[PDB]
Amino acid sequence: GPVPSRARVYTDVNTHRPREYWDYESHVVEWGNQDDYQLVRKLGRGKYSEVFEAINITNNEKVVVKILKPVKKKKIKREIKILENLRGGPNIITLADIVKDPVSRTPALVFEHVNNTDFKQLYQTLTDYDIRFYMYEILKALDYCHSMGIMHRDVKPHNVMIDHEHRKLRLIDWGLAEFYHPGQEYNVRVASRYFKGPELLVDYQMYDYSLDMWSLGCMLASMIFRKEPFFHGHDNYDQLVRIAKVLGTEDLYDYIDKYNIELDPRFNDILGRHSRKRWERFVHSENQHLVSPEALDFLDKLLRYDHQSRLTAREAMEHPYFYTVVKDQA
Amino acid sequence: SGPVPSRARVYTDVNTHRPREYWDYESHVVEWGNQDDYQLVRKLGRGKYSEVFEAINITNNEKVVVKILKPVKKKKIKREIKILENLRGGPNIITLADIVKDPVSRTPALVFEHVNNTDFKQLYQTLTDYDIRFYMYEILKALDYCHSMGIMHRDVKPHNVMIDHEHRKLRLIDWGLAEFYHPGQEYNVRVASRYFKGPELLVDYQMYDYSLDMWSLGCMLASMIFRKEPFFHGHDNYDQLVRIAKVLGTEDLYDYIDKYNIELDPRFNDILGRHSRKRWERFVHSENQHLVSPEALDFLDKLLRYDHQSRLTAREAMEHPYFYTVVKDQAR
Amino acid sequence: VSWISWFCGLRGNEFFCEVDEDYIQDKFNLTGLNEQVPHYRQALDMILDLEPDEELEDNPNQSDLIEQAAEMLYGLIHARYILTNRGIAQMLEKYQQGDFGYCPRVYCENQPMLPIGLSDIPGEAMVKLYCPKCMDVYTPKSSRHHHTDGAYFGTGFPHILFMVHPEYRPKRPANQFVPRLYGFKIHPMAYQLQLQAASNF
Amino acid sequence: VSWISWFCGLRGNEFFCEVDEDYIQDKFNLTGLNEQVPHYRQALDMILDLEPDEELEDNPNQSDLIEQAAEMLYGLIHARYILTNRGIAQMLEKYQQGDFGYCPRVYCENQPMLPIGLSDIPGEAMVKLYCPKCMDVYTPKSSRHHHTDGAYFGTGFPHILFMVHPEYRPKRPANQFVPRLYGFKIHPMAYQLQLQAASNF
Ligand SMILES: Nc1ncnc2c1ncn2[C@@H]1O[C@H](COP(=O)(O)OP(=O)(O)CP(=O)(O)O)[C@@H](O)[C@H]1O
Ligand SMILES: Nc1ncnc2c1ncn2[C@@H]1O[C@H](COP(=O)(O)OP(=O)(O)CP(=O)(O)O)[C@@H](O)[C@H]1O
Ligand SMILES: [Mg+2]
Ligand SMILES: [Mg+2]
Ligand SMILES: [Mg+2]
Ligand SMILES: [Mg+2]
Ligand SMILES: [Zn+2]
Ligand SMILES: [Zn+2]
Repeated sequence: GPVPSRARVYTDVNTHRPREYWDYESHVVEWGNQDDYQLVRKLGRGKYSEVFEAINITNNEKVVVKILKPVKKKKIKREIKILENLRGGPNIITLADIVKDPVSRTPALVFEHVNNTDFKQLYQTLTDYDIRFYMYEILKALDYCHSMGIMHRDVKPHNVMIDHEHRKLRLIDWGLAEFYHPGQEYNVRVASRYFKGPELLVDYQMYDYSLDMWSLGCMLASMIFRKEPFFHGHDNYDQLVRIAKVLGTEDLYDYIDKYNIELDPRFNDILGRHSRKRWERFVHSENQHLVSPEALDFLDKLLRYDHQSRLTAREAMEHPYFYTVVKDQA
Repeated sequence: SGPVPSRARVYTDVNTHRPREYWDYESHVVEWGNQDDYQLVRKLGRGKYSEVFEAINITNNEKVVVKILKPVKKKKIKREIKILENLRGGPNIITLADIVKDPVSRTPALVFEHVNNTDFKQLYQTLTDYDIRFYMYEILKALDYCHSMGIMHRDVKPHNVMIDHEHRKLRLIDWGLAEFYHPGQEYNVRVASRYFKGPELLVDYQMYDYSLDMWSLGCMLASMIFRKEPFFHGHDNYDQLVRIAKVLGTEDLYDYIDKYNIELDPRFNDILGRHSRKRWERFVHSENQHLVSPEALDFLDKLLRYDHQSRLTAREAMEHPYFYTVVKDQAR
Repeated sequence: VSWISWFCGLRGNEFFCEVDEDYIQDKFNLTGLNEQVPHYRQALDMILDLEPDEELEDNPNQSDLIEQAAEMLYGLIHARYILTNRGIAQMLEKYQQGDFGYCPRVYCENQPMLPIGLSDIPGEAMVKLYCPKCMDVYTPKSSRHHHTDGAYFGTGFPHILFMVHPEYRPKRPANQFVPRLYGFKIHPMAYQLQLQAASNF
Repeated sequence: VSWISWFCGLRGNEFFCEVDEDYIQDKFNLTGLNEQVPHYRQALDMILDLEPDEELEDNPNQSDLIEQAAEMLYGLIHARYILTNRGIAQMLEKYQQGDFGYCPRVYCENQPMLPIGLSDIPGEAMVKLYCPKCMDVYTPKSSRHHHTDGAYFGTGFPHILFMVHPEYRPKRPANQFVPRLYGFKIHPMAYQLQLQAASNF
C-alpha cells in the first residue's frame, strides 16, 4: 500500500495529553442563557450553519451568532472542543458562549465581533508590507493550533477576519478542524477546492499540519500576484492539473512514487506533461510592487507536492519575507 | 272676548329699548373656535335635543364639558348661543367657553366649565335646613339676573342646576328652552318639565312672563323641604293640574281662569271636581320635620300661586325671612 | 313580509339592524335629509310600508334609481338610529351573537367586532369592523360586506357604545406576538436596517 | 401527475410550495425525522414517486394513517426547505402573486402577507399569516387554511426571509386609525375609565 507519513513538528502531542482534550466525543457543553441574544443582521450562511450579527442585550455589545444545524452529533462536539482548547490563543477567534434552542435543540455559537473590512475590496488595496504583516499574523495563529495538535484544514481568505482599522486579524471557521494523531488516516474531502493540497487530490489519507501550509501558500500567491483564486480549477481533477501546469509534472510523479500512492487512472490520462514554470512568470505591471525575491522564495518553499518537504509554521516565520515585520516589534 | 292680556311686574320693558343685537338671536353669528382642542372622555348625559360629554381640553389640560347640539332648529341653536353669551359672567350662570362645530357634518357643539357635581340623586336626602336655604338663595341670585336681562329660563329643575357641595358652588345650566321676554307677545306652552309646569302652561295661556320660573322654583323648594321628588307627580298635562288642584284647592283655580277669561279645555272641568285648599303643614312628617319652618312654608305659599302675576319675584323672594340666616352670613 | 325585515334579512346585510316603528314615524329624527337623498318621499314611503305612486304610471321602469335610492335613505337613518340607546341595545345584542364577525388578529383571540365606517360621507368608503380589544379597524372577512357604505354606520358608533356601556370594554390582550428565529428574539435594529435597505431600491 | 405537484395543487394547500427534486434525494437534509413521523419510508417513497410495498397494496389498514402520515413528512420537509435560499425564492415568488392573502388591517392597505406557524411543534397550532407592514400575525380569511399545521412553515420563516432580502421590507404605514365621535378625538383617559368599569362586573 501507500507509504506512512508523520508530522515533523508537534508529532506527539495528542498521544501524551490527557484524553479530555483530543477526545471531543466525551465532552460536555456549558449551555448558557440564550435569551441574552437578539438577531440583527445576516452576515452569511452555508451548508453547515447560518451566521447572524446579534446584540447581547446584557452588555449592549455586538456579538456574532453562528447557528449550527443538526449535522453530526460528533462534528458539533469537535468544533466546540477545539474552540475552547485554542480559546485565548493568538489571532484565534473567541468562543464567548454556547447557547441552544430549548425547543429544537439546535445549538448556536457566539463569537467576538470583528468589524471586517471585507477582503473582496481589501486585497486590491493592500501594499507589500501589509501582505507581509497579516501573513505573519496567520502564521502566528497556525503555529499555535499546530502546536496544540490541531489542524485547521480550511485556511482560506473567507475564513480569516481582518479589521484594517486596528490592524486586527482573526482566524475563524473551525468546523473542519481536527486533532492530529500520528499514523492515523483522515478524510480527503476537506478544505476549499482552490486550496486543496496535492495529498487530498490524490487520495492520501495520512496528512498532517502541513496541509494548512499549502492553503497558506495559495493565499500568498493569490495576493502577491493579484489572482483570486490562483489555482482556479473546476473539479478535484482539473485542480491538480492547474497545479501541475505551474509546479510541473516532474515533481508530481516523484511525489507519487515516493509514497507509492495509488493514483486514480483518470489523472495520468489527462495530466500530460507540463514543465515547472518560474514564479517570476506570473509577475506583471500590476502585481510588481508586491513581488520580491524573498516573497517568491518563501512561496516556493510553501507550495510543494511533498507535504513533508513543506515549510512549517515556525520555519515560515523565520524567513527573510518577515524581516521588516519582526524588527518592527521593538 | 278672548283671554285677558298680562304683563311682567318687574323688568317689563328691557328688550323693547335694548339694541336689536340682543333679543334678536336669529341675526346673530357664531364665533366658531378650533374644535381639535377637545377630546371626549366620558358621557355625562344625553337627551332629545343634544348629547353631553365630559372632555379634556388638551391645550390647557383642564376638564371641559362638551354639549353636542344636533341639527334641531336653525333658530333654536341661535337662541341658546346668544343667551349664554348675554348671561355670560353672571352670578351662578354657567360659562360658555367656546363654540366649536364638526367641519364635516356642520353639527355644532358647546363647551362649558366643569363643575364636579355631587349628584342630587344622593344629595337632596343629605341636605340640612341651612343648606336648602343657602342654595335656594343662590338660584334666586341667578334667576333675578336673567330676568333682569329679559331672559326667561322656562326649564328650572334640579336636573338643570349643578351643585358642587365641596366648595358650596351652584350653577344654572340648560338654556335651550330659555327665551327673551317681550311684553304682550305670546309664547309656547309646551316647555319645561311636566312636574314643574306652571298652571298657565297647563291651561294653554300663551302670554306668560318671568314668573313661570318662580313656580318651578316653588316645586323645587317643596320637593326638598318635604322630601318628595317630585312633589307634583302627574302622568300627563291633565293629571298634573289635578295633582296641583288637590293641594292648592279648586277654589283659587277657577278664580285664576275667570280673571283672565281663559278658554279652559272641556276635559278639565269634568275631571277637576272639587278639592279644598290643603295646608302646607299637612305634608310634614318625622323625616322632613327638620327642614320645615314657619318661614319656609310662608315663602313656599307665596311661590306656588295660580295667578302668575301674584307670585313672588326673584328679588322679592330674596327679601324673605327664609333667607335671613343666609344674607347675614355675608359679612366676611 | 315588511320592507325593513326583508332588507335586513338579505345576504350582505347581516350588519344591519331593523329600525323601530316610531323612530321613522317621528319626523323629528329625519330632518336635513330632503336634499341629501333623491326622491325623498319615494324612498320614505317605500320603506315605511306605504302604497307606491297611486296614479303616476305604477310600472316601476328602472326603479334602481328609486328602490336603491330607498336603500340609501334607510342606510342614513340607520346611522342616526344606532347612536340612540334603543339602537345601541339592538346592535349590542347582535354583538353578543357575533353577527359582525371576530377579530383577525391571533392575540385578540376571536374578539367579536363592531361595524364602523371610515367616513360619514356616502360613496367614499365601505363598511369596516372595529375590534374593541385591539382598537383598530379591519376589512370584513367575507366578500358579502364589501359592497356596503360605511356612512350607513357612522364613525362614532362603536365609540359611543362603550361610552354608555363601559362594562363591555374587553381586557387588553394578555399576550402578544414575539418573533422567534431559531429560538432567538429579534433586535429592533434589524427592522431599522431593513427599512434603510428598502429605501435604496 | 406527480405527488408533490398533486398535493400542492389541492384546495387548502395554496400556501405550500413544491419542494425541489434533489432536496429530498439528498439524505443530508432529512436527518432526525425517523422517530418523528410514523412509517418513515412509506411516507418518503410515496412522496418521492416510488412504487408501493410491492404486494399488499390495498390500503394497509386504511392508508389515512399512511397517506396522511406522508403529508406529515412533506410538511416538515417544507419547513426546513423554505429556510434555504432556493425555498425562500419560491415563497417570495408566491408572495409577489399574493397566494397567502392580504392584511386584514385597513391601514396596512392590502399588504400581502407571509405564512407563519406559532409553534414548530405539530398539532399545537394551525398556520397563521404575518404582515411585514404591521408586523403582527392574523387568522387566515378563508376556512380552507384553518386545517393546516403551522409547524409545516416554522416560526422564523418570514423573519429569515427579510434577513436575506431586506429590500422587500415595506415602509411602515403612513396613516393610522383615529377615533372620531361627532368630530371629536377620544382622550386615552376614556379607555382607562372603561377598563376600571369593566373590572366591576
Ligand atoms: N467575528 C466576526 N466579525 C464579523 N463577522 C464574522 C465574525 N465571525 C464570523 N463572521 C462572519 O462569518 C461568516 C463566515 O461564516 P462561517 O465560515 O462560520 O460559516 P461556515 O463555516 O458554516 C460555511 P463554510 O464552512 O462553507 O465556510 C463571514 O462571512 C463573516 O461575515
Ligand atoms: N358644567 C357642568 N359640569 C358637570 N356636568 C355638567 C355640566 N354642565 C352640564 N353637565 C351635565 O349636563 C347634563 C344635562 O345636559 P343638558 O341639560 O344640557 O341636556 P338637555 O338640555 O339637551 C336634555 P333636557 O332639555 O331634557 O334637560 C347633566 O346631567 C350634567 O351632568
Ligand atoms: Mg467559512
Ligand atoms: Mg466552515
Ligand atoms: Mg337639562
Ligand atoms: Mg334642556
Ligand atoms: Zn382585535
Ligand atoms: Zn398588516
